[PDB]
Amino acid sequence: NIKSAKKRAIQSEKARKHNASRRSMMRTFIKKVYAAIEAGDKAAAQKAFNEMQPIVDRQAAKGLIHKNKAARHKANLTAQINKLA
Amino acid sequence: ARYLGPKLKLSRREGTDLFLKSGVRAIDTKCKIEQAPGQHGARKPRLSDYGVQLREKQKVRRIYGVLERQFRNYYKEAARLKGNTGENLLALLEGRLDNVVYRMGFGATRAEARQLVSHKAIMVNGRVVNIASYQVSPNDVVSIREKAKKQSRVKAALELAEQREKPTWLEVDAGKMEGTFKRKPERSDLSADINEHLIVELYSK
Amino acid sequence: SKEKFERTKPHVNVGTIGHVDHGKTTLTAAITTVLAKTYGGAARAFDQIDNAPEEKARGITINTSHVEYDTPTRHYAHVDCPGHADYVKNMITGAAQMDGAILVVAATDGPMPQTREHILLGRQVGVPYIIVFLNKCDMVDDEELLELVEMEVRELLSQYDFPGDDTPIVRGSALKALEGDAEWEAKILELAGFLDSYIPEPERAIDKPFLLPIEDVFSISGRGTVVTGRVERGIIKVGEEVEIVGIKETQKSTCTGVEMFRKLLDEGRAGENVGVLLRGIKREEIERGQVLAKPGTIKPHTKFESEVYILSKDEGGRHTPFFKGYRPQFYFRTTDVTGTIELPEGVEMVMPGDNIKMVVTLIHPIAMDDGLRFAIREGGRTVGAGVVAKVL
Amino acid sequence: TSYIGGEGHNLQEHSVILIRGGRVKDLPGVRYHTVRGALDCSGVKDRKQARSKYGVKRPKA
Amino acid sequence: MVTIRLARHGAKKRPFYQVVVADSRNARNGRFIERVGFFNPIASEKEEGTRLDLDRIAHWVGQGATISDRVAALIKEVNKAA
RNA sequence: GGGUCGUUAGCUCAGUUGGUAGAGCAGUUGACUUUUAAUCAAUUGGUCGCAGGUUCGAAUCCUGCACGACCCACCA
RNA sequence: AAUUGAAGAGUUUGAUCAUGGCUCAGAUUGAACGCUGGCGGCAGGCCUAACACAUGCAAGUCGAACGGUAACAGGAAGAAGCUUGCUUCUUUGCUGACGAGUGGCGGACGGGUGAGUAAUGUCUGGGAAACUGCCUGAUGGAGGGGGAUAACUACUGGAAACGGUAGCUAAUACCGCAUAACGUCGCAAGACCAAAGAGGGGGACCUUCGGGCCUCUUGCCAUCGGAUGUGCCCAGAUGGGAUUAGCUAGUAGGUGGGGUAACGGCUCACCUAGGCGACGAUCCCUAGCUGGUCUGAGAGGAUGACCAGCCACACUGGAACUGAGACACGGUCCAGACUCCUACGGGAGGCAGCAGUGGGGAAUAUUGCACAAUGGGCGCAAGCCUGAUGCAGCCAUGCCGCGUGUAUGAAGAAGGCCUUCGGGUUGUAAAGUACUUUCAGCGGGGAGGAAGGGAGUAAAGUUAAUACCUUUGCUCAUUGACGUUACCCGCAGAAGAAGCACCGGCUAACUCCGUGCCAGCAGCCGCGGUAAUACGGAGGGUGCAAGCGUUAAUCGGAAUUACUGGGCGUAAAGCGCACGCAGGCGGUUUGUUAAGUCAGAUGUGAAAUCCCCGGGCUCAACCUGGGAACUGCAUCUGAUACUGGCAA
Ligand SMILES: Nc1nc2c(ncn2[C@@H]2O[C@H](COP(=O)(O)OP(=O)(O)CP(=O)(O)O)[C@@H](O)[C@H]2O)c(=O)[nH]1
Ligand SMILES: *C(=O)[C@@H](N)CCCC[NH3+]
Ligand SMILES: [Mg+2]
Repeated sequence: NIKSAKKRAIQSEKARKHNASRRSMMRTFIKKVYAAIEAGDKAAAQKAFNEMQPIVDRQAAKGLIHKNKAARHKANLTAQINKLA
Repeated sequence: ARYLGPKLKLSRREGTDLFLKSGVRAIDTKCKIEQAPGQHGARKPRLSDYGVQLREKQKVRRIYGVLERQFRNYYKEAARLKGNTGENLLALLEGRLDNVVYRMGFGATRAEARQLVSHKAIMVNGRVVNIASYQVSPNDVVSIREKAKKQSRVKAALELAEQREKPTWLEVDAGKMEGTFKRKPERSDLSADINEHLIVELYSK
Repeated sequence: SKEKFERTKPHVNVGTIGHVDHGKTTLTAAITTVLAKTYGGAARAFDQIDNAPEEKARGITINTSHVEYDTPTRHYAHVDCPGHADYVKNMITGAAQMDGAILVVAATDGPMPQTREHILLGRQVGVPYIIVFLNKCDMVDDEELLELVEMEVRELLSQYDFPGDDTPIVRGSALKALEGDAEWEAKILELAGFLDSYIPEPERAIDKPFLLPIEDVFSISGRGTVVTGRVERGIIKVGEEVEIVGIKETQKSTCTGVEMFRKLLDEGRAGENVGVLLRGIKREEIERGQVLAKPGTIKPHTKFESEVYILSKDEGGRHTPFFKGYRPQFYFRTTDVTGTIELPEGVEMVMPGDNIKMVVTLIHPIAMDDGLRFAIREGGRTVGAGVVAKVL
Repeated sequence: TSYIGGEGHNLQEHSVILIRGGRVKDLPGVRYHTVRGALDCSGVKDRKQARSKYGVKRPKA
Repeated sequence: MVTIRLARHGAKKRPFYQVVVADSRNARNGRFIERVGFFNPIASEKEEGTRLDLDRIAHWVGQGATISDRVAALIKEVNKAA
């Protein structure tokens, strides 16, 4: 119904707005690397790796991404470029 | 609860009186006892095996006035105990409160000792008990509430009570209406004619 | 229901009655809207009062209704009465509530068939005051005719026994009164004065045991079953259990809540034309026309002896007398219960228009208070007017 | 198809009645019994000796 | 929030309090991790009417188990061994 | 509240210019009989739903109610 | 000390003994009905419509998170009357306090119902590839800035619901930079990852007179653990049906990518062609599951109402967000049905939460009260919310108690009744007479459920401080929904209170008249055709009791599904016979192994409930303490006769 505690809803509305934008840009950093791997530009991807790391790990510590989730991308993708490296 | 009826007819149906109508007239004699319970009392009591077990219940129950629903639980209460059933059954049938007053001498009849307890005349261990169901534990003392002490109903019954058998598993003082319930009864001293053998077997089915 | 009713000026249980098609319902609407200029809170039009869909397409009153109107001086409980002949049981129920009636007789029509029936049924129903109003005066223009119609009023009231000596006769046009002809509207206001002046307050027996004659049963969704009628005696608030004594075997339940035109009441006194909700009682578990007194005070009698004034055809009733085995309908304040009539050992049968007493049985039990003037009628016309001389 | 219990009844081929379980082993085809005195099926007159059965109320006296 | 509280057992007008060690999220009379001792506010005068094994209670409070108001007073009744 | 229609020996049913109510199965009484059926003989049975009015006269037309089964409103 | 426990009868025949059904004697209930009725105690109370539901209420709180005040209690600069402080009354968030807003934590719980589902569930014992706010132990840091928006203003959309454009503005809101490690990635090297500040009191220093600053309470952030809860996996146990024999496609598995907190066809891509199934896969039907419950000597059969654990659902089908946790009863969005509003564009909505209505049915409750106690949420706390919980109501629905009286009384009454009309019985029953007075009735005293919270004041720690804060004592003030309490006392008077079924045998207790295969009884056999012990009523007796009986359901008796614990020549029942796959079983000797087996130990077998032994309610029912058990399973270490595998 119409409860005073609906404030959590409009709050989550305001929350999901930026939460959308946070994870959206987050995965594009990851999408940057997949564009690189398909080609092979490892150094630039590595420049982007220590570039996407501080932004993704930052997402982990905030509360949007679970620490193991963000670490998972640091896990496989390191081996991915390492398949080339 | 109570039968509240002619408690002399119960001893004509049974034939063997169980101290029902004491009052003043000691022996009944005003009922043409043993064979006339109604219009067709001249009928022969063929009484099948079911009857001999049923009248045994009529014998015991009509003594203390305990109704079936209540009386039936006593049997379950008897069997759950250790060993001999009917023996543990009579142990319950003696501890009853209104029964003790009848035994202490304050009540000439059961209905007297029943309403005597009901009319606030008990003080056991310094506690008044209106309920007649109170099973009195051994080593318990009692007296009569001062305002109902040595009253008209008690005197007639108490002086008349010195002509009885006077049981052994208890003893009263009757000088200031002071009573003491001693140890629990034993089959040897009591009734000695009721065959509890039957009732236990009737409650076996 | 909404916003507790402020029990202001004393309400007087009234209601308009009269012949079929004499414009009674629209007059009431006209009364309400005009009083809505003395006491603003009112706007109940013709559609507001002839609410029933059955009545809607045809334009007739078949159900006993109620509207709330009042003058700044005194409050009023109104009853719109069914003006037809085959719906007079609704009218007796409609007039049972009254203490002051408003006789609507067309100044153009005179003493009509139902008018004579509504006056005859206004007589045995128990109405003590008959304020006569000449509706439809716009249609007639000659005043000489009016002198006769006024004398005709004197005729039917004094016909038997009424206060038809100083009857206040106002001349207004209900249609003109409702639509906007201020001149006829003020004439209704003359009647407003007569409704307050000619009628003094009815003494209420509130110190005696509670009593409530049942008019009709509703079932308003949300609260349960509502039962309406008038408070014959005493007062009650939520909580007091009551014995539903009626034509069936008695039932007991506690009264809860009392309203009046969606206006909430804490407690209801004697005379109050209100509604009553009960504690766990169905719509089926309650009928039209029972009694609601306090628990264990009334025996539903069927046997009794009662004096009665049977009516001759020339008097307005029976054409010929009746033997032992005559069974008309008996109206004890609310409904019908046919009782086969047997006259005592001295009579085989007695002529109409006379006074005689006899012992009669009832096919349906009811309170039966020995001394209450009860109503009787058969086949359309009023056949009797009696009083319960004794109860058994 | 039930059975009418008692001497005389006032049923009208309608008027909703109550039913209890019971076959009158005298008629090969009846398995139900009617509840006398209940809601529509009135009890028998002049009844005594166990008026619970027959649904008859104790006399007014 | 695992704590030590009461349970409110008993009957009509004759309550009783099974002191327990139950979770905060669960229903009072319901689930409990484990329990210890009991408390009778209407024993008032008899053989036993207040029992609590403080040793295991120490293992609880000495683990992060909070105490309810009356149960803290139950400890206050004994303090340690009084 | 209202608006229409239904009700006949005990049961199943008849019965319209308005003119003394019929048909079976029942069943009642006999006889033979232990009691019946059967068989031979005889045979009552509604006070035409309940009341009233009209008619000269009413199962029949008109009124009112009771009891149902079918229809719309019932809404402090 | 912890189950000291097992009854039969009627009924086939002219009669018998079997085989064998049918029915009853007992216990039980979430019961309904008929008739009848005093109260109190503890319990239960929609089994159908998981159909629709009008109205009130069912989850909020923090100023000690931030800008602010919409009102009130104050001071304050002040102003009006007018007895110049007697008061009026504009401004001031300066304060107590506090709408709305923002932010935090909560709403993922408590409470309801049993639609689903025969396995993802559940009970049970293990397991590893995980996560866990609130509480807490230990390691440290807690640096310093930025850029907006709500509030509120100005115009204003729209009937309303409900917003928009353009600006003001702080935060414990958000965003980087610094700093990162015992943390992540990673062979390593290397690289990266955080935050919040508020309040009390206050001495010097200090006063742009804001405060910095010092201390205490406390919170924020990163880390490892405990704790607690969640997700996952496997084995086993867990209805009926074969008149269902085949079922399966991302279905079985690998490799590689991706995915989630985590393993995984979890999901994809390519290859392989497997996987389940006669110890029953599928499909269909039914269904919440267990602890326990009713019964039963037990084994088992039925069952799971309340209560307690778990699972699922929250108008219908579906989806996703925020958040530690939901893919959410009182959240969002979508489509739909179903009700409502409307200015006809467009909007509102979910009682399977507590009460209450309609509806359905054999059938089940007040639109009562308090947050006094307990429990939870939030807060430093006081307090604030709570139809959880605690009470009262309504109902004989069930189990426990007492009551409707006690004693005398032959005249052996009246009347009813049988009559041998001799007399007997009803019947000490009644009146009478002599006593008592429970429970209501009514008038008075009156427990205890109450712990703590508050100020005051006192003492020790902490601290620069005899401040504050924290731990501990005493006083006063008090705080009870129930509640005209539980209970004690007193008044008057047997005064207000016994029905209900049966009475042929089964099975307790019999006669009279009326009806004559008619009217009816009935669980079973069978009663009634003119003397009914079975019908009707009368009398009396009988059995149970404020209920008694009827009806339905379950077990029993029923060894009439037999494992305990049955039979197959004629009673139901040997396939017509045979070969024979799996199936089940196996001579004799020894060695070995130790699965079955047995032994002992461990862990677990939740609690409650049954049982034993205590205690407290005037007793009891009931509540509660301890004890025993949970007959199980799994692991460990042993014995190895026998059964089995292996060898000879
Ligand atoms: N000329 C004229 N016509 C009028 C007047 N009043 C009413 N009419 C019409 O008379 C008609 C009857 O109205 P109504 O009010 O139902 O009458 P009633 O007398 O209640 C009828 P019922 O007998 O059914 O209860 C309506 O058409 C009304 O508009 C009047 O004063 N004058
Ligand atoms: C309801 O409260 C009544 N007073 C309305 C009028 C009578 C019933 N129609
Ligand atoms: Mg009209």
